[PDB]
Amino acid sequence: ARAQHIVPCTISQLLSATLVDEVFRIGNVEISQVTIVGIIRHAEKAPTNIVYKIDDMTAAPMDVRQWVDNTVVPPETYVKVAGHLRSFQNKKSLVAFKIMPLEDMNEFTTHILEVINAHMVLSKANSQP
Amino acid sequence: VDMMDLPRSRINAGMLAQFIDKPVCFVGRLEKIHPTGKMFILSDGEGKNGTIELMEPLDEEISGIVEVVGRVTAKATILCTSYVQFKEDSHPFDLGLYNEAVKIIHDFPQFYPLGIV
Repeated sequence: ARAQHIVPCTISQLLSATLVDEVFRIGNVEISQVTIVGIIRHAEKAPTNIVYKIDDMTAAPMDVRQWVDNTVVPPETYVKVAGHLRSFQNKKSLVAFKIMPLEDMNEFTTHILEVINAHMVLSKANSQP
Repeated sequence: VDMMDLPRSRINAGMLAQFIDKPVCFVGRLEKIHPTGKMFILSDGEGKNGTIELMEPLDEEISGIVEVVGRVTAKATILCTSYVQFKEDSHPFDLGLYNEAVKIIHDFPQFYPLGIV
């Protein structure tokens, strides 16, 4: 035991994930660490953290929380986020360990492809039942 | 509304007729801006045009690859509620490849869900 992937996801997948045996699952794919790509719609600056509303078109924007001790990433910027999926008080959010503005927008197209291929192949590996 | 809180389908121009009155996200290259500034044309990764309408005139020039969020109108144009120009100052955006992504999204909805499922 046991391999742990950073699974590329859409927000619609994160919002739909349900806790099964204490771990989040979308379809039969387990997710804990994930990546998303979307556009910053809002940035909420506090002294200990920044909370971004990040939008990938697939659902309403998701809350993404980043720990402070780089400045706030400006709104209307595409970013790749890597983070841990949380649901505190039945409200889904990401806790980001990486937030990187995109300089090459082909990375955004590649993420779409990666989401679909990762979920296709991980679901097949897990099924089985 | 403020489709920023709704699921928006990523489409190309050949899909416009099938998405009438639906929230959409259209990526394409800026072909031209109407004299009024309240309409522009984007060509998709198959080289097909979509007409983008605005309620207010543009407050800036746009060019290159532009991504529009809006609702498909009765006339299969898009009433745009927001847009982002894609930065290409170091790397040209492959719109043909994006178009393939769009076809894949629509062929595999189980792996790229629209909205909560």
